[PDB]
Amino acid sequence: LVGFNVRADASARKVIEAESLDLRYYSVIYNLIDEVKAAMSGMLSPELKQQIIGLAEVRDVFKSPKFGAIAGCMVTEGVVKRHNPIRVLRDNVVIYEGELESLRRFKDDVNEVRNGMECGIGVKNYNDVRTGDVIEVFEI
RNA sequence: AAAUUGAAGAGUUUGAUCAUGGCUCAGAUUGAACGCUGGCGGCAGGCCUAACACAUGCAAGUCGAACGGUAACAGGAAGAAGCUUGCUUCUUUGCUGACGAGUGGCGGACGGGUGAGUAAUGUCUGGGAAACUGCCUGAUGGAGGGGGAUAACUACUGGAAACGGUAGCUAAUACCGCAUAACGUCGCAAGACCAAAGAGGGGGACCUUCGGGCCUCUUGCCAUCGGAUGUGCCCAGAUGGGAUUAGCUAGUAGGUGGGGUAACGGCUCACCUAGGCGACGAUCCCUAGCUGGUCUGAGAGGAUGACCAGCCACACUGGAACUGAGACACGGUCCAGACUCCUACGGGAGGCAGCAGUGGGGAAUAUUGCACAAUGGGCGCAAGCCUGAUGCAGCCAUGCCGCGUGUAUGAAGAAGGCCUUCGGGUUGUAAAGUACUUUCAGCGGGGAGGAAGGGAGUAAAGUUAAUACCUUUGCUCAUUGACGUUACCCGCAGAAGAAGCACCGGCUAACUCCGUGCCAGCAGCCGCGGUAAUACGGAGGGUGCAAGCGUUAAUCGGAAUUACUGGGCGUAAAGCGCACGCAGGCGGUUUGUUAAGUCAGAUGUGAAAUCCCCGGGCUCAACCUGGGAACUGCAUCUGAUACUGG
RNA sequence: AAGGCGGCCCCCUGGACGAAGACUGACGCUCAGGUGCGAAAGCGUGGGGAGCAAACAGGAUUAGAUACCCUGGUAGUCCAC
RNA sequence: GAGGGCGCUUACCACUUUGUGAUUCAUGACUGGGGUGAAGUCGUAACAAGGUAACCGUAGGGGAACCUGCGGUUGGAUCA
RNA sequence: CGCGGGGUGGAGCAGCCUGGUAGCUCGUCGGGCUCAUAACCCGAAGAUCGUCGGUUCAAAUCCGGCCCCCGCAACCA
Repeated sequence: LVGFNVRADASARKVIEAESLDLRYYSVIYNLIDEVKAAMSGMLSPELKQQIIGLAEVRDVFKSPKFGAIAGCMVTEGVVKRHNPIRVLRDNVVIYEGELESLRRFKDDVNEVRNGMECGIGVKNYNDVRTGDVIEVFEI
């Protein structure tokens, strides 16, 4: 609720103060035209990645009851993290996408795995694990 | 003579019926809104919502006959000059007609606004006793002799403003002693004690210190007892709902005494008693200003409390008192709160629920108008001044009432439209044509009443020394209307500028075609819509209203559907599963008594307006108005004693 | 009084009705609130438990059959408070 | 001197503050049942003796209407 | 090398420690009921009882191997 020039009425204050709202008055139109745009710019929710945190290739799949699969991995570059989103692609095209639920090496279940260290991975809603594909994890 | 001498039912449950029972309609009414439409006038009505907030103007002043007075403007004047020698401009001085600022008096407690608060320091009805009461009024007397101040003003000074600080100085009907003092207050009495003010108009001998004395009348001042009006106080009844609120109460209820008020009083305080209220509804909770009356109803009732009038309460919110006869003050003061405005930043200012007007809220409610001419209020001896009271005007079809938007003639009855079995029917005497009228609107011309008074003179009476003055009453002269372009009357032009809205299936007055096809849509209730739809939508025709017509909202009616008048509970809604029983309601029969209930009569009161009856006035009507009747009620007294109660 | 009460015997006890006459002298009727009673099922403690039978199990029927029918069977049905 | 004013002081009391209760209005993730809909799915519980007479109270059970037990009612057809 | 429970007819079971012609369900094919179908009812088909050796009168049921299915167990990252 904006005005070029306005004051709040006695009956107006009661409503604005009660429910959650915003009262902002602007002397000039330029300060207004800028912030409305600002409101709009914020509205946007784009994730374009998005730099990769780590890239890993999976080999020798294993079976798990909970996630349905565990794909053995070897990190070639970067560091793999738990809650950071991943992009699963085969032959340069993305077969599947998601966010990691469990990162586990052996029975350790460490939250982080560096490059050139044996690593393990599993995710829900991923049916088919094939060798030769590479999983790309990226921070946001 | 008359003055409540008045009362309707319909649709819808079923295949059909009767009953039961709700829903719905015809009616009146409205401070209305919205939709379509819209010519004039008279009278009325107009923020129902936000007791929301308010810019600006205006809404409370007035008296020079209380007072010192001049600063404005107006004259006048010794004396300056305008001097063109009677015309004059300015320097002066309140000399006076007046009058800014000031003291003083009376009014700012009325008039006007609102309904927040209040189920009672309210209202209504009817009564009480302990009181005050300006202005106006009757009665009887005073009105003597003094004193110290002060605003204005002057000088110095602080502030942006609001508004101040010093010291001077002065008047009075400002203020205070002193005297006087009862048919006054206190007191059994003896006694004791209390007030005040002048100001004007005119004038005969008489005269001064030329101010006046003195003469006279008007007016104001003081006291006391009254009248009238106003107000305070007390008691009884009535005046909303709720028990899904049953207990409430320490100034509480009373007593004594002191204090207190204008006055009675736990009004207040001390002490004492332990009461007081409550199921006949206390306490608590919700809501609300009360009435006359208004709307509805045959009535009894139901609903309601704008406009008019009476009472109350409030004045931004909470609290407080000061002044005053009156206020705990609507445009006063003080404090606190909320809020707003001004500021030179240090400080100031204000309160529309007065009249217009603005923002806001809302479906919705008007012009920042004219005039004090009339009625009425404040001040004044008056003249007069003030009066958003009031009288008027503007806006809105908001309502009521009136009138117009033409009258008469006009036929095979045209054209067009609509229906039709293509014969004709209809729109329809409707239109055109023909004469004719001119309300209203337009335009010119004329012209009541609302005006009574007040002003100069005059004359007579009462006054008085007086023909003055004063006051009353006659006379003449010249005058006073905001509305206003008034009402109304005459003239001119031409039918000329003036008709829309809803409805037509039954209830319910009004029927057909085409389009659509369980769609689009209608619908107060039943219920319409799938190929003939009088129910949708258009058309033609018709019905009902008419400057309105419909829709919505709203009260009562019909509703005997809360049934007092005036209903029900076996099977329709409704007998507690049964009994005992307090309170309560009701109670057999005789006598006497009582006389509360009940009945009778008398008296007072029941405001006016409204309603109703018969009249009167605006061309009629609405509207205004005279008189009556009515207010079915309350209270006091006196009776009656059958019935109820004791 | 209603709920309800049934073999036989005794004990304690309430009410109803009739006959006759005496006594009291309106002591009456109704009853919001209050109090008491109140089938069956159900609840608590402890008893009791033949028959019946919610639940539950099994056998059948049926398209299904958490039922109706059958074989069993716990609470309960019985006693005291 | 008397008397007054100011100041101080005491009483009453508005705003205000603190603690804890009561009550009422609005609103709340979610959840319960209720009402209303042209047509949907499952069955068929009631109306006939409705194919196990129904209903009332109660208790237990079950997708659902319901079923079952106990007592009560007739507002049960047939009685041959 | 590593646990569980099973192998009977087309499919799933019962017959088990209680060793003497293997019966009970769904399907299969017929028959019956109906106007007809579903449903239901009468019925017949259908077997080295996994496969062997042991053991015995006769062992479905008796033991142990070969072997298979399921069970969780596991490919437990």
